[PDB]
Order: sequence, then C-alpha cells, then structure tokens
Amino acid sequence: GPSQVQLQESGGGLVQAGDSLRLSCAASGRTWSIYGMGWFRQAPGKEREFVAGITWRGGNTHYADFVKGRFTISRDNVKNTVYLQMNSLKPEDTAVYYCAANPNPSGSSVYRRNDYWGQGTQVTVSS
Amino acid sequence: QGQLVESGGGLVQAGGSLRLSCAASGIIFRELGIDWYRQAPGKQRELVASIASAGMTNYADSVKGRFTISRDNAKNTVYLQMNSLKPEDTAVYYCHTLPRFSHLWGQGTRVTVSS
Repeated sequence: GPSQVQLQESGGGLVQAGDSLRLSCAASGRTWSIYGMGWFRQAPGKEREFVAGITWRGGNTHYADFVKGRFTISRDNVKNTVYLQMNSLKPEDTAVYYCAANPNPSGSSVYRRNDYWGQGTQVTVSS
Repeated sequence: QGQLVESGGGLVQAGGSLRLSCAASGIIFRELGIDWYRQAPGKQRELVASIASAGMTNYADSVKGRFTISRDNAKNTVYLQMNSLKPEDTAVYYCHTLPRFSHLWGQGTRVTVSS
C-alpha cells in the first residue's frame, strides 16, 4: 500500500545469457529516514528472496550466494537512488526484481521484514 | 555540526591531472561513506565517485578509468585523483557525506579545464 517513503524500480527488460543490465530505484518522501536498501527477486512461483543490500550512510554492501560477484549494488543518498549492476545474467536470474528500504527485525516474512517496498520490474534472460 | 574543507583544484590543461582533497572534522569519519559530486554548467549536480566505509568504490560512467577516489582514515581526508582531464570535467566539485539526517557539503572547489 501507500507509505511514508515511496520506491520506484525501472530498467528491467528482456536480455540473453551473458548480457548485462542495470536496475535503478528512485526513493521519494521522507528519504532522510532511510537507513538501508536492498534488491530482492521474486522467481516464478517462489517467495521473494534477498539479492543484494547496502547501508545508506556507510555504503557497505552484501550479496546473496547466487550472485557470485556478478552483481554490484550502489546508492546515491543525495539523489535518493539505489542501483543494481547485473553482469553475466543467466536464465536462472529470470524473476521480478523488487526494491526495498529499511530492514525490520520483526515480521513473519521477507515482505514484512522491510518497511518500504517498490512495485517490481521484470528481468527476463533467454538463451 | 561537522565540516568538510575541500582543497586543491583550479585551472589545468586538458590531458593533465589534478588531485582534490577533503578534510573532515566534527564527524566520525571511519564509519561514513564519502562522495564527490560536481555541478557542470547547465547540468544538475551529479555524483562523480563514492567510497564506502569498507573501501568499495563507484564511479560515474564518464570518469571510469580516469578518476580514482581513496581515503585516509588516520587523516580524516578523502582524495579524488583526476587524470586525463577534459572540458567535460569543468565543474564545481563538492565533497559530501551524510552523518545523520542533514547532508554535509564542502564549500565547493572549482575545476577549470583549458586547452
């Protein structure tokens, strides 16, 4: 639903195996209360899962085990944007990619363990 | 409060190199990522280079391979090594970090690339 901080993905599309792709997420609203952001993927029939995360003021990053050094997450806390540089994409990476902000320790699911969510952008990898 | 004091810059021939410095004070420098921004004529202020507290660096596409950002936590300063300068790079450069809720900006150092 609506929220204090609004998130907005873009940059998804159709590519083939080995190609690169760069997602971005525009944060708006009470952007000063943002302490961390992350990229998640919702694979077909599957619950969304963590891909990459970044701390807002430290800029420190962390990646899921299937990233294998292929992806790079970065943020611009002045422009209020977070980016995911996806290199060497594989057919297994095909999923809806969601932008999220502010992890929450309490919550029964990944969705409820983050305060703010975007609306998702489709990433499709063929070949 | 916190203060960012930029030094260096000025006029330089294209193809030459400059080195900017930004001394920080009143903030916990080790725990913060530091950024270099710049405002070129007619363009919005844009990000140039970032270095996280863990050392990872990002660069804008137009400066990849030419610029290098680095930090010295003992001196509480961040450097921007600019090589192969071009009139593209003529702008007012700004040191930046976000300690709490308000953005912390340096005063703005001018870089003018001539021929």
